Amino acid sequence: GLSDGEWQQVLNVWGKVEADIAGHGQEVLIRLFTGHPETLEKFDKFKHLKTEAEMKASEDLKKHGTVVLTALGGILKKKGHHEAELKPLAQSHATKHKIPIKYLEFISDAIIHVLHSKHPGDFGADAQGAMTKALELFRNDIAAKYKELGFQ
Ligand code: HEM
Ligand SMILES: O=N[O-]
Ligand SMILES: O=N[O-]
Ligand SMILES: O=N[O-]
Ligand SMILES: O=N[O-]
Repeated sequence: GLSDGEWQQVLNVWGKVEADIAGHGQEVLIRLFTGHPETLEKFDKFKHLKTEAEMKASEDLKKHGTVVLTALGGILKKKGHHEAELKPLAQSHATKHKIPIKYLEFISDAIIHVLHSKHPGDFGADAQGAMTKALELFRNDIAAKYKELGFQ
């Protein structure tokens, strides 16, 4: 797990996201979709987005970005005690949305990139370490639920 000190760093970094949740959420999804176009295909409601300009101009994409990072934020503030919060998301993403765990790796990497891009020089080595650990814990606990469900 993470140390108390590491959790404190995670939640300090998260303060950056909370100041502009829509903007961070939008950039995370754009980074995901542009780096990994196969991920766009999992969203019927974003499939029409044929260019990054269209992605940037999509108010619904920003809306979903807010939904996604709000959910993640709630999970992070549980500091690993997130079974109840994580369970339903693991279940919907495996069973309904059919999201391979690899795509959760992609979006985790996208979050790290967006933090550096929006806050260059203000996302320190210790902070990256802590946030990376938190995202790995999140992914690992989702993966356990995926295995329960036999989802690949
Ligand atoms: C930080 C990781 C993620 C979080 C916190 C997250 C969160 C959410 C939430 C809260 C919802 C709405 C409720 C639900 O259906 O469970 C949702 C819907 C959805 N998610 Fe995710 N998600 C994540 C990663 C991903 C990834 C990587 C993909 C695909 C590559 C994905 C695909 C979808 C799809 C297709 C929906 C349904 C969208 C709609 O039609 O309205 N999710 N997600
Ligand atoms: O504190 N990590 O679960
Ligand atoms: O929990 N202090 O590393
Ligand atoms: O954007 N992930 O639902
Ligand atoms: O209507 N089920 O998303």
